[PDB]
Amino acid sequence: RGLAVGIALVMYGRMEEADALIESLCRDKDPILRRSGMYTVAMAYCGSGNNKAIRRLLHVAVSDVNDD
Amino acid sequence: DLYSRYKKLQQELEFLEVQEEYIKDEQKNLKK
Amino acid sequence: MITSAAGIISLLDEDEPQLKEFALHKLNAVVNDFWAEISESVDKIEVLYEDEGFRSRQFAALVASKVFYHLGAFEESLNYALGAGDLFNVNDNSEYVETIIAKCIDHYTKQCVENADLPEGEKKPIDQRLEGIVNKMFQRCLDDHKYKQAIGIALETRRLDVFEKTILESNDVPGMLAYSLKLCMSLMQNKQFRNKVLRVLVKIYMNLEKPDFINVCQCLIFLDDPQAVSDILEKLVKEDNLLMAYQICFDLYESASQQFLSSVIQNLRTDQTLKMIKILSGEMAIELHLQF
Amino acid sequence: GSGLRQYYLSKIEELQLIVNDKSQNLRRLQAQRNE
Amino acid sequence: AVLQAATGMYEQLKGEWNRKSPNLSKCGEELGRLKLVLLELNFLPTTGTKLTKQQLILARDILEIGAQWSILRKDIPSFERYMAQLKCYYFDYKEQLPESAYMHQLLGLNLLFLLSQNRVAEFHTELERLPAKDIQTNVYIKHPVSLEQYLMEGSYNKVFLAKGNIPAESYTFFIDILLDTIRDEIAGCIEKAYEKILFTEATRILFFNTPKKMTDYAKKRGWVLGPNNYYSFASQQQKPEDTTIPSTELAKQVIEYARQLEMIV
Amino acid sequence: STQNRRALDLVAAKCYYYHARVYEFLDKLDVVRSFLHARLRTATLRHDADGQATLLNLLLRNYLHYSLYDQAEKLVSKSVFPEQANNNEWARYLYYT
Repeated sequence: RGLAVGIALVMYGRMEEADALIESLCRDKDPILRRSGMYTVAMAYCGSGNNKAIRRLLHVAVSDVNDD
Repeated sequence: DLYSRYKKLQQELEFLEVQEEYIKDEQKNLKK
Repeated sequence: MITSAAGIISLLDEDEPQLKEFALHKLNAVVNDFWAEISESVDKIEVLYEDEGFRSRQFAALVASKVFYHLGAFEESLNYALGAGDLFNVNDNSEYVETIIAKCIDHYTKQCVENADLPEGEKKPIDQRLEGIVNKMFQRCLDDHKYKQAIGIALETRRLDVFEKTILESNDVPGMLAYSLKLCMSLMQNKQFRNKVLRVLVKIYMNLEKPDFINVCQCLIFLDDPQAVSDILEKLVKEDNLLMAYQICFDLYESASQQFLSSVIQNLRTDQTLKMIKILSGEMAIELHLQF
Repeated sequence: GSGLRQYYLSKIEELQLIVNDKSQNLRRLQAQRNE
Repeated sequence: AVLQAATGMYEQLKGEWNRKSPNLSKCGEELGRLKLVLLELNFLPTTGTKLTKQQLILARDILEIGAQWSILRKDIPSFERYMAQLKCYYFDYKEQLPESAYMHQLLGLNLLFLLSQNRVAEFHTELERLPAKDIQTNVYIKHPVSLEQYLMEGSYNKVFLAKGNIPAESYTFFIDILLDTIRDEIAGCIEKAYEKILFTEATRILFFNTPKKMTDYAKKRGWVLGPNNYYSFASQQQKPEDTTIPSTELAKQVIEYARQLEMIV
Repeated sequence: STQNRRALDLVAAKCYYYHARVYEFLDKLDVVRSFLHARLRTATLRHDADGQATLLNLLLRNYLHYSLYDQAEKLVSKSVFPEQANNNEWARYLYYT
């Protein structure tokens, strides 16, 4: 749980530079690591309005096996 | 103000596309 | 009358160039009404433009473009409008001229956007005629005093030269600069091209009669250039403009990352400079915040 | 004495038509999803 | 000035062509030079208003002569071009232009030529341009449309007989162009309709004069002559091939049904 | 033609239907062809569905009034009828085609 926020913070405000990390975290079998991927999407796209990240977040929100 | 209006309309169109994709996904999972 | 262009089209495959030239000068009078039948002879009217020895080959292009402009194939229409050359007078108020101008601007914007992120080695050279007509359209807004529209097209076309020229040539330099900065921060998303726009904005700001160093500092925070900010601050100290430099330091601490300020401190070290390091470290900023 | 003002208007209206169409379709899809 | 010179130049062509033995090369050069004169004198005017009717009339006569001369040396493209210009000079400026005496004959010539090239779809569209009265009344229009009816319904004997009663001598050339098709069409029926026909029996069917003309056409057609002078056309064995089930197509159709039942959501 | 409003197009199409109609009683139908083609182009460039459909129907009627079936065939071959057109215009377009 701590590392989930930590990994996201490591890539704060990095725009697409976090993509290689994000697709790694979002595809992980660990639900906490998928939560870390969501947080990394948030941190790497802080206020950029990037509709690609919004699309990914909405897709995970509507289709994910873990409520967290 | 023409360019600002045009760019805002472009962003609105892309946002609407995102919203429709999300709505279709949500319907797909809501059936399950 | 002239309900059929079958005869006029039949005046295309003769071996006398005068016959073909007269047929071309007869078709352009009816391309707006009988383009449907000339759509099937597009091949025979474009083979004339393909031939170099034909006198009216440029004209052969123009009429062809008109047919395509009526056919909806705007790509071939703009290609043949380019092939026509000087005969495509952009100053005309005809619907065909402005429609082809719009299609040309869109195609040039797409090509320029594609080339902007492309490596210099793979940068596809844009057609010279396309660039010429786009520059003429830019000059059209420059003469019509529509600076904002030209700024928008320059941003879309990734052409910073016209951007800077429109910013400088405009009567209201500060207002146009504020509009450009707002557009660059709110709409642009390419970052690297946004950084280029910020660079040219800083270039314009530095050359103003009274340099508005505050906007330069903000654009440099966006650009992440500690050296430039430190240089500006140190020449401000040398220039005796200490009040504006104090305001710059406070704005710097308010809205910049700690690593950026640490690099600025290292550049500043290399009395008043001690006060600058004090403000950039921030401790008085929290002093006033805590006191308030 | 207008430059690309007509070009801007054409682009804006071309985007407006698609925006209205997609907004109506999105409203219909949202009604289905809400149901 | 230019109009009078053009009229005299056309008079030269008219005198040369109206001679019982016109010179095709001289007339062709004369027409080629006449076209160049006509370009200056508002050839094929766009939206012809009340301009000089002399230019319109002169261009119409020159195009009529050129169209009638194109078939003299038996070429397609020149006739096509001259007819394309003549149609414009016939139907567009007909308000000011008088009714040409040779207009109906040349229009029927165009229709018969369209029949000769199997461009029947264009034939009907061009036929619809004429008034509905002269289609059933004027002989120059009646002959080609009746020939089209005979060709479509299969009256090939009437198609061959149409050569004898042509409305005009100029109709002759295109007739031959049609006839070469008819034979190759008639045999096409014979292979699929007649299971076996006598050698001489086809003489009236194929409209062959010399029995020798049968042999070359048969070896071109690859017809297996029989010992009893019977051509055996046993070729219906290549049936629609119901022996094979189009299981791929049927599976595709059923899968499309499943899609339209399930893919809707 | 001077104006460039959006809802006016919905009115504009009707005007065209009457604009040709008055010439139908003048029995000219030829001076109207150039105007019809120009307005059809200006409506197609503007994505005016109703005006484009009405102008296409009027052009087809004008072509068929003079038995110019080749011209109408070409026009329907290259032009694209608006899918979101009126039923009363769809009927005319289907009849002419």
